[PDB]
Amino acid sequence: AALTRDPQFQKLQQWYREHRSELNLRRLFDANKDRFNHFSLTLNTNHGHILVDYSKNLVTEDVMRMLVDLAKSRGVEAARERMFNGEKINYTEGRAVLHVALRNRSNTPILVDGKDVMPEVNKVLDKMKSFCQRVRSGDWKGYTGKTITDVINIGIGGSDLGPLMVTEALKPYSSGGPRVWYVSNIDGTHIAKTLAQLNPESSLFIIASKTFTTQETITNAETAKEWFLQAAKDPSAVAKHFVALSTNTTKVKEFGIDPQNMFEFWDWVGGRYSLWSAIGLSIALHVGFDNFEQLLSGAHWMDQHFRTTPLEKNAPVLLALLGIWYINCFGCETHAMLPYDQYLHRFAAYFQQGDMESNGKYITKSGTRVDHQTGPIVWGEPGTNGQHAFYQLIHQGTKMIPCDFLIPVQTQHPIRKGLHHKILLANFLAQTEALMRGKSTEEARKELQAAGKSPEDLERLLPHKVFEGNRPTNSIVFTKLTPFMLGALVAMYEHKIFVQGIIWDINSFDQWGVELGKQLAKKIEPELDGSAQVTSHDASTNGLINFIKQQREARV
Amino acid sequence: AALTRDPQFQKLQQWYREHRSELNLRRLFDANKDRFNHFSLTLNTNHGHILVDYSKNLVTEDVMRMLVDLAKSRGVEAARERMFNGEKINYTEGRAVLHVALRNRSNTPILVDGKDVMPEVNKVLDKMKSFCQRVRSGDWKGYTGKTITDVINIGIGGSDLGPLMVTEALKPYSSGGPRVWYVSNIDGTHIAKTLAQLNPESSLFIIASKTFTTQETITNAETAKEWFLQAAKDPSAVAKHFVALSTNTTKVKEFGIDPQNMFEFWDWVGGRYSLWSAIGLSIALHVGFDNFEQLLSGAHWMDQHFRTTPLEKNAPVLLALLGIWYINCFGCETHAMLPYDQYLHRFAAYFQQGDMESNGKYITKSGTRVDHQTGPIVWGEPGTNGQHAFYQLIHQGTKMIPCDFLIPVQTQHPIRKGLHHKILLANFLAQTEALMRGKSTEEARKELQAAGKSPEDLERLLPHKVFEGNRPTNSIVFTKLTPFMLGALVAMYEHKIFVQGIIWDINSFDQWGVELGKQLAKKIEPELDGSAQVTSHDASTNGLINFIKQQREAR
Ligand SMILES: C/C(=C/C(=O)O)C(=O)O
Ligand SMILES: C/C(=C/C(=O)O)C(=O)O
Repeated sequence: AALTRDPQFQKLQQWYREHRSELNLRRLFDANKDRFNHFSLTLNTNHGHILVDYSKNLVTEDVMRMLVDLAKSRGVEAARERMFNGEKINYTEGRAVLHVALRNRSNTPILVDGKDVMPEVNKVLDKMKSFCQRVRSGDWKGYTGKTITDVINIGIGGSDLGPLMVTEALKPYSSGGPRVWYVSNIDGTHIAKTLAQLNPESSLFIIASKTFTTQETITNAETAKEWFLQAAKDPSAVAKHFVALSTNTTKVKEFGIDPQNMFEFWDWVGGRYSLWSAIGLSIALHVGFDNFEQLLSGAHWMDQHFRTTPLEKNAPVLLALLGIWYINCFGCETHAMLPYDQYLHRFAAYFQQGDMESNGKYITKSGTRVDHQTGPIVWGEPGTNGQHAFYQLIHQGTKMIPCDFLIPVQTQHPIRKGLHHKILLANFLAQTEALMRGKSTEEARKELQAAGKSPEDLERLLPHKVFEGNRPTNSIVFTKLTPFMLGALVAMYEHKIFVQGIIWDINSFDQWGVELGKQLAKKIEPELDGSAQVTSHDASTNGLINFIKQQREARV
Repeated sequence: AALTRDPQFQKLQQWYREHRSELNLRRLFDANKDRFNHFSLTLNTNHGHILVDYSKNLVTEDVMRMLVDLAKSRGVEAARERMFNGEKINYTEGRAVLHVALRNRSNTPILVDGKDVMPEVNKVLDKMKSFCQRVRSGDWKGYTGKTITDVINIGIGGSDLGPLMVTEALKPYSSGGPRVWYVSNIDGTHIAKTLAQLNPESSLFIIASKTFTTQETITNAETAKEWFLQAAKDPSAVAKHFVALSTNTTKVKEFGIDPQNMFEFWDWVGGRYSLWSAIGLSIALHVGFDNFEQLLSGAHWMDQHFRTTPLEKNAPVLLALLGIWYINCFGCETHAMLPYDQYLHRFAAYFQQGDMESNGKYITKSGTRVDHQTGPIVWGEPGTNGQHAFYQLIHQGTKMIPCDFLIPVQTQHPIRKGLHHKILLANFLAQTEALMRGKSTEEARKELQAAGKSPEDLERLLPHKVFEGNRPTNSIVFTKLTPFMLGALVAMYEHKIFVQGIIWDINSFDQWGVELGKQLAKKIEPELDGSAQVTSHDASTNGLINFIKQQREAR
């Protein structure tokens, strides 16, 4: 593959093999009291600062130099320009990749097929703004003359995870907005338990799907429309309670949605990069279009940072390169994202798609099979909860796990004169300090003796109380989790993912891996009808189906 | 380490190095149409069936025999009996391990220090039953005479994840129960946004903590109590709105809760094994004590299955051994848990603690450092959602990821004459089939030809459409997700975790790895007050603190 043949990558791998056992964080910090200043970036967005402290990583100045040289050798800057200039860098599908245009507040022209896309981008934004003002003010009325109290987004994957994550993260900014609900699973309990809590007269359904053919979403949509029409009866009332977010006007029309109720986006908006488009309507209804615009503006700021900053001081580039170091030299399978913020509780789940569906790939641009690792498994839970669930393994298991710890300095809820947030910050700081420093046999022994342990209780317990440490982390600290700041943070990780894919020579913007499961499900669906045994598959699929048919009738 | 020296383990590794390439699922199924029968288990619990289909794994009959021989050599059965008989198998803390006693419906004596624990277990269970009856019926009144409409569990980790996951999973059984809320994070957002939706006069707070000293929980509990007393003003009203679930009577009383309002458990109940104890009180309040007893009864059924079934057909043993194979021979770092059930959306998060905190260890019983892998990173999201988020990487990334796919045959919400559940079942089946079979270059070339692609376009796209497959899965199908069935399934995984830990020679039941972070946070807390710069830690900790202090005033 490209990367394995690259001379700067080989230089990196060789340095790693020779100097690996020289990378100990305790000794690195004891030896260089300027390590924080040299291995961190402080960004002023003018709407909050962002400190990206990457100094608790297993790197030296030489390692960072070699990584930046790898980015240059792999052509990261030229690929970036291709994206921003509207070239068809999604080469398997022959499409541009222009989520950056969706938030291009500067309205600099971006040409696709020789045509500036920004007028169309701004036309839809204007339509979203109008619609949100009317719904939130109460001017948009239901079929019995009532204001909308509940907005229900029906969509899955990229049509769900983004808006859900953002409305959870920005819940303090939703005063005066309708309640927002997210229905995504085809599993009928999802729509069933939602609809049981809603009044058809004051519920607005948003049907979100790029192609508008996804079975889960269309089936949920028909179930909601049947439920609505059982109450309203009048088919003309659907135009007051159903809108669609999509690129497929025909399928939206055939589903029965008023064409004036379609909020359009384009084929160069990837689903996992789509919350910035019409797909974000549920965000703008919930927290208002002004806050949605702030969210776009934060992403736009980080877009310009990525575009204008020399690589050695460029935040998404450095984050991407530290990942390459741990993925392709240290061999770490996973990457944990640990926001110390309850409002960010769906942030890790969002970048499970954003990261893993982008870079969970194995074919390069030349059609060649990679001979190296690509994207990691992303996971995580908010702090401090994770400390009492799985940090045991991070501290004392047998896995190397690069971790990003994130926290806002200022809380949305400064209760008890800031006591809760002070403890939260103390734990945020302590855990990365603990992961780095550990605790030696000698230090553990002195503690046990001071505690009063007998020589026999001490010797039995001692080895279990040792922390080997040397476990690397990023600490990402920002002034406050505002709409703007969330936009900048999400964009920062979007460009991290971009840079890694360019280095790996893969396509971060296609997803051919979802097709096989969809084909096979289409063939099994009809076979579940009737009680006849199935013999048309492998023995396991047959046996599972036939067990399902046996127990479908059992009375528990 | 014990495992590395084990002759059966070394035999496993040798076979792996020599016959790895024989393990292709497409060929194995084509060569043995009885593969499903040979590598699956059916369990009749009398309250539903459980099909544990492990045939889509990279195993042969020889591999399973070698794996079962490993469990024999490592003494799994003798360790099991030590657990069930009340011996102090949590050897670093000198404690028994008796979550199986909490659900011992047979009331067979289980002795700790020569004294039966079941009379006390059943005394607490009886107290839980009476309390749930009084709260749920409205006979227990708040300080202004209203019935309780909201129960708020305040706790973290083991005192949070289990009860939350079970009340989410059993929501259909909660008619007639109060709403339940879970406050766990110290982050003031969590308690603040909960309290804003509640009325002190009809809210019952459950302060859940084994030691009753966990800082997040005691801080949250004091904040809730201050909020409550701002409305009630009368300290005597606390006795009507605050109860404690704990082992520490002294600290519960110092917090100001009536001893009569304390539901006790015992030191041999691990936090991540504690939903079966008084810690489960919010479950019983929400779905009723009868449904809580069914939950316990299902775990009890699985306990007996684990105890009496030969290893070669013993569900948790087989799941454990399969994981050993992927962890210690193939080197897989993670284990994905994928319930095709929206009600189970917190199931994977629960076993993040249950698995990772139990087996995320590196010191053996003999005090020696392991020289092999131990517990995996557990993760997952409900299907079908995950298909549209990260399955791309499972199908076409560069990682080998063992997955457990779970689903109930019968849905709690058979809307549209079962259409939604039919589609869900079809995806559940299709995804493991796709993971196993993949799609070859020739198979994908044919699809592209039929799609009308130019020869140039076809050749460009073809390798991107290939699925290498041979990706193993477990499929766990059960009749219906009832309280009983949930208990059986959770107990199954508890015993899987037990077996793996014994094989690794680690202590599944301590958690010394949480102490360091607690110590260092205690040191940092008072340094955060004031605008004075901190320079007493490493340069990063100092720089982070000083940035926090700088940005604390920014507007
Ligand atoms: C998951 C999904 C895919 C697509 O339509 O492209 C959707 O938005 O429905
Ligand atoms: C996480 C925890 C630990 C303990 O109290 O032992 C708790 O239940 O509060």
